[PDB]
Amino acid sequence: VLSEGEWQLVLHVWAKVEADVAGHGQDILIRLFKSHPETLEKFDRFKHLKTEAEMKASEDLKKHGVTVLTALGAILKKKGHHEAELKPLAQSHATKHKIPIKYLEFISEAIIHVLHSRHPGDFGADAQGAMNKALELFRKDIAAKYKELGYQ
Ligand code: HEM
Repeated sequence: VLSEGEWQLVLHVWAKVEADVAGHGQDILIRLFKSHPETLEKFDRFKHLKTEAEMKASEDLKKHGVTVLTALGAILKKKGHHEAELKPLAQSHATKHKIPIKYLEFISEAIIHVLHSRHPGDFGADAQGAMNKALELFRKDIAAKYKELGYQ
């Protein structure tokens, strides 16, 4: 639904992220667990992490964070043509994990916040606008996909 130029802005940031997938990954997750602790319960496995440092220190978490961004990155470089990629994600989050759409709104926030913190000079209004939109297209697609699975 985005213009060619918005894609480029999106992808232009994405390239910075990609220079430190793991580091972004951790800030991203950690912010989420921090701004909305409830999301933390969906992780049977990270739920025992009581502090920031402890989160910062977890190999597992960090690993998990590369996984999330890898997948996310894969969709974004499809510039809207991402059915293939999107489908498998929706099935499990809908089926296995049960992540409500609100939860996606939360991670979406966490994303934009980390990028803005790390990449100011590359993350202005238009570029921040472009990323938002991108995150909305993904979330929209995901939601339809959820219903079709009989989730929401
Ligand atoms: C950008 C949005 C998201 C993307 C790209 C994403 C991506 C992934 C990927 C690629 C996996 C690996 C295998 C799987 O599909 O089960 C995963 C697993 C998982 N995701 Fe997400 N995720 C996102 C958002 C979330 C959110 C917001 C939550 C909960 C608040 C969540 C909960 C989980 C959990 C619990 C698992 C399995 C963890 C494990 O391996 O133990 N996901 N996610």
